[PDB]
Amino acid sequence: EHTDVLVLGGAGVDTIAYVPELPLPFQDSYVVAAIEPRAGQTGDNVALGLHTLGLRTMHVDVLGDDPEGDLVRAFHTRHGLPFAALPTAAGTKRAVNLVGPDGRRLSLWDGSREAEEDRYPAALIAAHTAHARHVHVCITPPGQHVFGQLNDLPVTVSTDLHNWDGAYEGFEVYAFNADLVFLSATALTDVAATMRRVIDRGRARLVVATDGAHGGSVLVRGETEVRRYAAVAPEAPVVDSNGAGDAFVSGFLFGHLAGEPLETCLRYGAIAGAYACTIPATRAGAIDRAALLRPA
Amino acid sequence: HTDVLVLGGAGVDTIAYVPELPLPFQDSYVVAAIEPRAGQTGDNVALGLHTLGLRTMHVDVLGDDPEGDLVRAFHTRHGLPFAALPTAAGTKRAVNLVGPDGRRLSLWDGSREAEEDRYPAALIAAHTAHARHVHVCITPPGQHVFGQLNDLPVTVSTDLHNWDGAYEGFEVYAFNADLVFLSATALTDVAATMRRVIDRGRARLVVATDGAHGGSVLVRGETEVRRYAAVAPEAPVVDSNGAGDAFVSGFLFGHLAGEPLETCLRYGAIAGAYACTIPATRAGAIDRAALLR
Ligand SMILES: C[C@H]1O[C@H](O[C@H]2[C@H](O)[C@@H](O)[C@@H](O[C@H]3[C@H](O)[C@@H](O)[C@@H](O)O[C@@H]3CO)O[C@@H]2CO)[C@H](O)[C@@H](O)[C@@H]1N[C@H]1C=C(CO)[C@@H](O)[C@H](O)[C@H]1O
Ligand SMILES: C[C@H]1O[C@H](O[C@H]2[C@H](O)[C@@H](O)[C@@H](O[C@H]3[C@H](O)[C@@H](O)[C@@H](O)O[C@@H]3CO)O[C@@H]2CO)[C@H](O)[C@@H](O)[C@@H]1N[C@H]1C=C(CO)[C@@H](O)[C@H](O)[C@H]1O
Ligand SMILES: Nc1ncnc2c1ncn2[C@@H]1O[C@H](COP(=O)(O)OP(=O)(O)NP(=O)(O)O)[C@@H](O)[C@H]1O
Ligand SMILES: Nc1ncnc2c1ncn2[C@@H]1O[C@H](COP(=O)(O)OP(=O)(O)NP(=O)(O)O)[C@@H](O)[C@H]1O
Ligand SMILES: [Mn+2]
Ligand SMILES: [Mn+2]
Ligand code: NA
Ligand code: NA
Repeated sequence: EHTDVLVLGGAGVDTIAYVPELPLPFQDSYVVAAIEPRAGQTGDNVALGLHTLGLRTMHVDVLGDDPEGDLVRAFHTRHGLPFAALPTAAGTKRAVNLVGPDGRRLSLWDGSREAEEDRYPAALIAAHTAHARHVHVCITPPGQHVFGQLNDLPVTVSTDLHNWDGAYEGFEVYAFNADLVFLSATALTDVAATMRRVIDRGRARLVVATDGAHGGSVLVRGETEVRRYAAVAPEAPVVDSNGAGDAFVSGFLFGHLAGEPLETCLRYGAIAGAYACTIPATRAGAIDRAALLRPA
Repeated sequence: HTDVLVLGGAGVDTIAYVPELPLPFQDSYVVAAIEPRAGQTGDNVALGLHTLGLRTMHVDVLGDDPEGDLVRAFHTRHGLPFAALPTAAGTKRAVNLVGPDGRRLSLWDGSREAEEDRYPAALIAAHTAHARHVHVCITPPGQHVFGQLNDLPVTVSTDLHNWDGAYEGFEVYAFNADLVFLSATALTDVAATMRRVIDRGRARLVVATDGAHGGSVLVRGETEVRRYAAVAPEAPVVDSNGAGDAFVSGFLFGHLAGEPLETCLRYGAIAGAYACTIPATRAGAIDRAALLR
């Protein structure tokens, strides 16, 4: 009856423009397809994905009194996602993304959408974790202040560092206080080294470094060699690779909370990620339980 | 009341400031504030003419959009008389990448058109009764309005923007306007395109802007194209979006005031230079005082 998985942060709005190619050669203007601001940033996708897979999720994030804020509220209402909007003077998180015909995405992340005085109230975290098994913390503020509290709780914690430097100190509090750490490998100087470093802090059981259509790589606590997983071919054209890594997290966690072995969890993630690559910005979509369990 | 009737061009730009154009491929950049704003070609011309002290009226189709909200708020805030016609296609919109030098890569939404849309003749006739001039933006249903305008006692201007000089859809605008403005960025043969507007159309003069290099003008009855020089902005160049529209505003302010061609060209250059100094975080147009000295 209560929250099974608490999702912290990551609520926002992407404005997608489909472009002929990336990098886009300079002109005064291109005529593009329909431009339509939608909710569905990393916190929105992890929530939707987990909920579509049948888990009782709660989603909490700071939210502006914005037209962007309206979109996020409507997103959760539309997909039946339990949601708590916290006030903030900074405004709702935004990005402008350029999507190529191959599904590749160039995100322009608004970095002004932070108020240092924002906090996820301790009582709210406590209320939604009273019977919960897992908390996913998005790397958006004020997520950096929540791990003193979560570390004392009988729940597992996961995070997604996305295109982490491997060096940028800001993501460390996330990377070093999470049992399951996810991240992309596109901005890593040394993938293997970053993965080993996250493990050498003595908290994470595994690290996953995703590599798009190549699948990705994983490192398990106490193991020396990194493992790979294969990407799954989508049953539809790759249109928009936005939310794939979030879909991967959702799929993986579904298997994690169901006691599945690592390889199955990785399989779930890959299938969910491939599905997400086939969804336009014109609709919101997350893979369903039945389809996730369909391949062998 | 009204001096100038502005038709079309009501829309919303979403600006993202980027380190360089063209933008090399990365998964993500961290950029400054992204804040959708009203102020496409029609909104800017209206505000420019209004700021300079002319009596304006702006008419365009508008969607029951969040974008529509921004547009309506814009006209109210700046006190621009405005009449929104309903449309099912939605409010026009673009995503613009703006570099540190003010250069802009616009991403125009070409889906915001409904073929059944029309400017109602009775609304057109009503606002052309006392108007001396009508400016028609090249957005639909603009292409259906020149039959009525042709029989009215008003001068007509238009702005063709980054026209091919070949795309047939703009020809109805280019060939039925007293004053034809356009950008020269996409022109293979600037001079030929200008003369073609003179010969096939009824333009009394044609202006092909060229950004910081000024632009080109061709006058009916003359053989050679003239040049005008750009004026340096008096504040840092931030966002060149709206420069061309400001040029039209400054030019018309003098044109409707019977000022010589050289004076009108100069006003536009100043107005356009000023336009490049306004952020996407503010709406701004040059006033009478700053323009006249
Ligand atoms: C979710 C988001 O995470 C990442 O964004 C982080 C930045 O990369 C960090 O640099 C940091 O931003 C700070 C600035 O660096 C700093 O100058 C200051 O302005 O404060 C900023 C915020 O504290 O932290 C950011 C997160 O808070 C990543 O780069 C970004 O791409 C990620 N968003 C993507 C996710 C999805 C779907 O998964 C899309 O909806 C978005 O469009 C993507 O941009
Ligand atoms: C005002 C706008 O004019 C120009 O846009 C025109 C396109 O260039 C044409 O191709 C045509 O678009 C049609 C498509 O070609 C067609 O495939 C179909 O999708 O229908 C479309 C609409 O009929 O007509 C367009 C005008 O509606 C120009 O390219 C564009 O850049 C101009 N907009 C700029 C104006 C300003 C200055 O303030 C900025 O606000 C905008 O961001 C600029 O993009
Ligand atoms: N083009 C593709 N074809 C097939 N599978 C894909 C493709 N792109 C991604 N995937 C799968 O989805 C996973 C996530 O992709 P990836 O691009 O690495 O995530 P991401 O960049 O973090 N997406 P996001 O949630 O928007 O930050 C990969 O590990 C693959 O399993
Ligand atoms: N950087 C600049 N410095 C000085 N004057 C400028 C600058 N950029 C533009 N101008 C002036 O503004 C005029 C119009 O600029 P231009 O870029 O040609 O119009 P535009 O691109 O169509 N703007 P827009 O309304 O967004 O379509 C030029 O002829 C100059 O007089
Ligand atoms: Mn990611
Ligand atoms: Mn223009
Ligand atoms: Na997608
Ligand atoms: Na500007």
